[PDB]
Amino acid sequence: IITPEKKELIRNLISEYNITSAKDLQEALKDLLGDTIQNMLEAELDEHLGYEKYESTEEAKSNYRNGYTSKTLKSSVGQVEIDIPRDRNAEFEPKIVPRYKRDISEIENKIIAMYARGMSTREINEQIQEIYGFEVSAEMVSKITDKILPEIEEWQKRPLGEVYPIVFIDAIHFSVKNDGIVGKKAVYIVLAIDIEGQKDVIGIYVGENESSKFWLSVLNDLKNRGVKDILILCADALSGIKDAINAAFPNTEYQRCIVHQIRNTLKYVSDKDRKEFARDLKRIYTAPNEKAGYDQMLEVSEKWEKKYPAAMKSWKSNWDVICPFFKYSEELRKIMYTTNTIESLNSSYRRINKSRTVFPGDQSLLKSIYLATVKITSKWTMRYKNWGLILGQLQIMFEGRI
Amino acid sequence: ARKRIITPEKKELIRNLISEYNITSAKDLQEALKDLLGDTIQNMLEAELDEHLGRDISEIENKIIAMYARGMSTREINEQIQEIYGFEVSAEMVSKITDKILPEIEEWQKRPLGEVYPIVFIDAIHFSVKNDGIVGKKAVYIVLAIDIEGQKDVIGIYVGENESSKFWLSVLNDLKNRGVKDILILCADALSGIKDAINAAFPNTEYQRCIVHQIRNTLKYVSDKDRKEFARDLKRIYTAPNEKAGYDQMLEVSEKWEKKYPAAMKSWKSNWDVICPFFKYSEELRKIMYTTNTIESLNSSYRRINKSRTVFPGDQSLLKSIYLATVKITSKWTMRYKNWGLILGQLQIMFEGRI
DNA sequence: GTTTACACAAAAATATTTACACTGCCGTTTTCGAGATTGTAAAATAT
DNA sequence: GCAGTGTAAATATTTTTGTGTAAAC
DNA sequence: ATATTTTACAATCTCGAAAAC
Repeated sequence: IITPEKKELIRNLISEYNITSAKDLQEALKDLLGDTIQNMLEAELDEHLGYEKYESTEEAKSNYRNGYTSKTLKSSVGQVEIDIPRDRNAEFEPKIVPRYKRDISEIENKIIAMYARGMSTREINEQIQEIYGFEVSAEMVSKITDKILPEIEEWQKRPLGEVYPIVFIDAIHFSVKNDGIVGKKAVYIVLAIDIEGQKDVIGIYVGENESSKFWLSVLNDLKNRGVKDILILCADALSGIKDAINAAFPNTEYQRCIVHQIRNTLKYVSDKDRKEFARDLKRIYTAPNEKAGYDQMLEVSEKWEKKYPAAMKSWKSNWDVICPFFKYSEELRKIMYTTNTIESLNSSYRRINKSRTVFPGDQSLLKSIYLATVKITSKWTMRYKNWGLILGQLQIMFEGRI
Repeated sequence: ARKRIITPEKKELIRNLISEYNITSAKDLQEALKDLLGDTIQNMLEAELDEHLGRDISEIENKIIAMYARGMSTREINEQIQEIYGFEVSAEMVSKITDKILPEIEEWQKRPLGEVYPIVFIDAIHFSVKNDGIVGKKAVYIVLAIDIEGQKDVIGIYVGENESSKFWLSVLNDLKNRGVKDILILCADALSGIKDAINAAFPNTEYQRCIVHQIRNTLKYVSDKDRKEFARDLKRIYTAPNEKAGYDQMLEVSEKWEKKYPAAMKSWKSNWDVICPFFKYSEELRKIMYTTNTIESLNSSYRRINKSRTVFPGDQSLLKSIYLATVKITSKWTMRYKNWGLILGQLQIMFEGRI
């Protein structure tokens, strides 16, 4: 309190609105808000209709002002009862409060943020009832979160770059209702690295289970958003990726995603033999050449086949596709296989969808994944390290490309 | 007060502020009220802790308690309260607001209990807290029983720093002082002095090792890929019709899984003789026994309330937090069980005079 | 007279239930990425 | 088995609107 | 001439989540 005018106003308020004790101050703030809204509405009515309170009109008019209504509003202070009459001919639109609005839009964004951070619709209802006094149903949360569908439709069709050096495709499965039955559907997330060294999600796609055409529709969409050339594409073995990648971007060299390979093989090992097993596995892909990597593969397979025999079978079966990973440099392959690039997104999505399991509709799952995606990408404004050297090696490998 | 007609001398106080703050929308007035009243509310609340020598309370303090109930840190509560009022929340402030509910928790921990409870579970969770300026590890034990009416109200909470038989006996005697005479079933993980105090207080009470902790502690050793089959085998372990068939299924799964996880089934084979056999009760009770997701729900909530990495010093703050977290849920899962009549009939047939 | 104020049906526009068609077997410590507060001296300011 | 879920459809709950008359001027 | 503030300058400390025991 440094303003003398506002301090005199505060004194007039405390001596005028009968401030008594702690139980009375909240009711006094509520009635203060109500009376301020009443004064503003009376001013707006006298300015719009023009006729003052019992003022001798100069001309003979046929219109009048009469009515009685009670609008039980609610705001940040809590539910507030108020009442302001209307005009006779039912022609008066209050601008401070709309003709049917009863809430405060300053908290709608916070409701959206609460839904995005992981809280459920009923949990948001409980919290709002606890801290804000008034009740907001779960269907109100659903309407609030539906009110941002055009924002998602606009986000998924934004202008992209020209050439992306590395782009990963990651599949994550969830439970959704379709055609009246709950099933397990996979939503795919495309995460690319920009030539500036930045990292950001390109797009999200749900449905059209394991179709070669669907992948092309994704790739063509990438083209329609303005993509011309992809150098590296890391993706787990799926139905129509490898087929469609040659149909859309034949110059794109394709490699099987290594971040899923290292994670999927540790599913067979125990919770205690994970530090050592990873260490040896780390030497499998940090080998200088492909023959050294194959030899380390044989060594670790023979070492851990006694306890976990089915762990290295996937490596031995797919090593032919794992081969094109030893072409890239160490500083670039490290960026390729690092856990924070892909596993962080999956862990965050699982951490936000731990409560929500059975999404009623693909729209709800898309909305949830989009909100989680924005909440994570809001923190990826950092550049990569040693990006100049990586870009030099990339231009050396792919001449005339970047 | 049939109408909202007030003294018309407030129009000056309304108009001066509405013309100074340039209030063209409700947002302007809403952001102005907090700026004008935050310091006032802060300077008024800083005197409530001094008004006492050191009956509900104000609504703002109830809101702060509700915020502290969800498991929010002081910074989260500070942001949440600046979004409305605009002032900051200190450690002494939240400490006083939590201390103001000391009579309620002290009367709840001294609340008169029932007489005979058919089934009682006890779950222990350990945390690290600062006390008297030293960091230590204290264990809080929660006793949750189901009454003969079929309800599942929480019985009590007790914190200590010792797995000693003396403390356990003192807890049981405290429960006796609360007016309990007979407990029929006691579900508890293997601890140091459990069986000693159980035989000292209720020797006729049949005591069995809690199976929900056994399946959780045994599945911790298996891998993330060989967990579905291992779970299926354990399901065949505890869904067996008789106790000997269950013993045979346990031997089978042990001999099958000793090649990959030798130390996983060792606890089962080691403790099957002394506490494992729960197979006297019927399946209508055995299902509720091995599916009691309420204990794990409470434990998961307690883990979710651990946003404060180390709890605020002194045992009183952790006790307050655990009490409010337990009450906020138990006030809404006080509903009846299903097919409880059959279980009660089986219990009265098994325990004729209710021992 | 002039103008408002007000109880009541009737209509319009939201907020809350209801139903649904299913899902769900989980730690402790280390490290990390920032955020907040302030150490710390010293550079500018002044009682 | 008990506890959750996000939203389509369906109620339930206000607000607001037609007044025909009583009050404030 | 010294005492006071605030301010660069980070510097340290602290603190809320993913990662790894």
